[PDB]
Amino acid sequence: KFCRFTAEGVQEIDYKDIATLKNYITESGKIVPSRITGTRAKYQRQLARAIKRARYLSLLPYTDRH
Amino acid sequence: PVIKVRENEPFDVALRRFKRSCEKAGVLAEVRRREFYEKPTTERKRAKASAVKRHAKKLARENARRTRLY
Amino acid sequence: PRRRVIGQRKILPDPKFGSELLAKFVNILMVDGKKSTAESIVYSALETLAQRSGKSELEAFEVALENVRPTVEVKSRRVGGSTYQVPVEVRPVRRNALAMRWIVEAARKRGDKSMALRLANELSDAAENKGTAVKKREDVHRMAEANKAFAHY
Amino acid sequence: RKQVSDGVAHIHASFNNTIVTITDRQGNALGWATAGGSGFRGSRKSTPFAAQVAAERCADAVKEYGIKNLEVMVKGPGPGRESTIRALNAAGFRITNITDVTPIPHDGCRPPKKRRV
RNA sequence: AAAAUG
RNA sequence: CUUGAGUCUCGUAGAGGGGGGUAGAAUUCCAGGUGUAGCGGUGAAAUGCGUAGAGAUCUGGAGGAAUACCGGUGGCGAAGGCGGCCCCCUGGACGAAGACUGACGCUCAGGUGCGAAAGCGUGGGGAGCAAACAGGAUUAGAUACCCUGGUAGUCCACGCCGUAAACGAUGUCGACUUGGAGGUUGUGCCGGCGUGGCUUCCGGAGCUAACGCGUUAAGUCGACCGCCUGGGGAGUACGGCCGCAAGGUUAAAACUCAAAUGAAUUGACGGGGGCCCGCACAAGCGGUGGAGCAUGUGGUUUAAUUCGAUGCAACGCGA
Ligand SMILES: [Mg+2]
Ligand SMILES: [Mg+2]
Ligand SMILES: [Mg+2]
Ligand SMILES: [Mg+2]
Ligand SMILES: [Mg+2]
Ligand SMILES: [Mg+2]
Ligand SMILES: [Mg+2]
Ligand SMILES: [Mg+2]
Ligand SMILES: [Mg+2]
Ligand SMILES: [Mg+2]
Ligand SMILES: [Mg+2]
Ligand SMILES: [Mg+2]
Ligand SMILES: [Mg+2]
Ligand SMILES: [Mg+2]
Ligand SMILES: [Mg+2]
Ligand SMILES: [Mg+2]
Ligand SMILES: [Mg+2]
Ligand SMILES: [Mg+2]
Ligand SMILES: [Mg+2]
Ligand SMILES: [Mg+2]
Ligand SMILES: [Mg+2]
Repeated sequence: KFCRFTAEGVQEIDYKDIATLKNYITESGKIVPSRITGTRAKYQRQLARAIKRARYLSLLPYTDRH
Repeated sequence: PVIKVRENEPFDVALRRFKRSCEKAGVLAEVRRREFYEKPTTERKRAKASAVKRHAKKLARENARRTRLY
Repeated sequence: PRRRVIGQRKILPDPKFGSELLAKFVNILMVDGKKSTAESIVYSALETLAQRSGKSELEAFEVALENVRPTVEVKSRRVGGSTYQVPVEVRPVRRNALAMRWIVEAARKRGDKSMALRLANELSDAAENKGTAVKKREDVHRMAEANKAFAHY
Repeated sequence: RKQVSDGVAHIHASFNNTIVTITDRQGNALGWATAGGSGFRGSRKSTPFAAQVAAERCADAVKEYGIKNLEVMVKGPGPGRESTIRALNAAGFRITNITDVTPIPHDGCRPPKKRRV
């Protein structure tokens, strides 16, 4: 587990940081549960909002089947 | 789950990859759960029941830790 | 049964030919415990088959059995309120048991004079894939093939 | 008619039936077979074995096209999900891609009411 | 599958 | 006066509310291409759809509704409730340092406001779903359950209604009284050690009819309010008030019963679960049910057809 955002002092998760966000989505493009990646709940919420923002801007896919 | 069969990878192995990809994505569970409408009261009840029974089974585990059967 | 410690019974081989399998065939043909009667019937019919095949007694009997032995049968099972016929493989001992029983049954429903003649005629018919024993095997196979989809549980 | 050598098999695997359509890469149907149309009506129609026979019949229905490779598109929860793919591989086709295309709403329309059986 | 009553 | 209550300063988390915009998935529909005999549905079917080309598959378009994953006995809200993303307007909560006011508090009949779903009015909208309704099944019947369809309605604006097992079946405020493991959200110091807010589970004393509750009390106390007085009759009638209506609200009496009821205990039962057994199924072989006759019984007959046994456990039984 262990949370990579707590150990790095992240203020916000930055939807622009695609390289980081891609570690928190599956092959299908879905947000990985925080129980699998060990993210803290506060950072899991920030991360979901960032992923959805990036999906809106087409920096990330909603699905693997667009 | 989009599987592309790899060079020299046999058909059975690509099939197993496709199966694991489907299970990880949980497509079949999504289809099952979406076949009929589940009322919100029903869904909240079922979620609570799952949490309660998970907690109680761990209680059973941690407490059978002490008990000797013979 | 539920407990299942059924140990098999020893069958004395038939006196003339020393075959366990023909001994079981005599047992299947026998009625009312009259074993010598059944033995005379089988021996007479086997003499006839040997003459009409010019091959041997046991070998001609085996040809007939090979043509009557089923390989797959169906077993009923209720599933969702309906009744399914489930195809299953036949163990070899059951293969012989079914073949012998079917041949005896078919012989009994023939119209020839004595039982020995009916048995000889049925055995020859079987040797050329013709009589109602082989027909029974054919319908059993046909049912199993039609229900191949239910081979799983 | 025209030869293709690169086709797509679409497997519509519902709980009651299986439909196999082999199209070209542009989505134009070349042939099709179904479990129901392969000698299976009722309890037998919704079985993996019926789907396998349907896939065999569909491969026979496009033999004249000289199709060599196949991307497989699997849609639905039914029992003919993988038995069709096995049948398509065993008919000499080269499966180069297996994709699940079961449509999943991102919430969407309300499903029918639950059955009280 | 259906499956009432005393 | 400052300790209760409040104000200010900095910050924090949040599906809190109102308005507006937008994204992607999917269903349906419409147009066209490929293609051909089925599709769809069930326990099994049929109705239904399809050679006037369906279903399947691909492209283009229209439209409405909801926001997968995240997501969690997670969060926010007085309660009802609230879930994509973005903006605008806005409510509350909490924390750390202080500074300020100086009992400004608590509760609250009547009053007033808010208040799920369904329903009602006017005007829109209508994909999906779906009361009613129709057909097909099932059945002894089947005004159902199941299937194929399908209209209000579900959606929007505005108004009305004011009720729910609107539940923690637990009124609000405050104080006090051993613990344990978690969740979530702040903050001090240096992973550890503290310290606040909300929250889930377990449990001690005590309490409780028991079940249980147990620092978020159903323990120990104080303040104020609401409510109860056997079961039925009845939350009904009449009247009043409210409502467009549906109805809501306030709320009896006669008469009738000797109970009604709560929790827990032993059984028995279950078309509840689990594990076993039995010629219970299964795998087999031979019978009975048909015939003639023997025998017992029922019935009928008779002067009498003596009496008894008479689901399994009477009927070649007492005999
Ligand atoms: Mg349905
Ligand atoms: Mg009053
Ligand atoms: Mg409404
Ligand atoms: Mg209306
Ligand atoms: Mg309207
Ligand atoms: Mg219906
Ligand atoms: Mg009420
Ligand atoms: Mg509620
Ligand atoms: Mg309550
Ligand atoms: Mg109440
Ligand atoms: Mg108050
Ligand atoms: Mg407790
Ligand atoms: Mg009233
Ligand atoms: Mg009134
Ligand atoms: Mg049996
Ligand atoms: Mg008789
Ligand atoms: Mg008598
Ligand atoms: Mg007496
Ligand atoms: Mg008597
Ligand atoms: Mg008596
Ligand atoms: Mg008795």
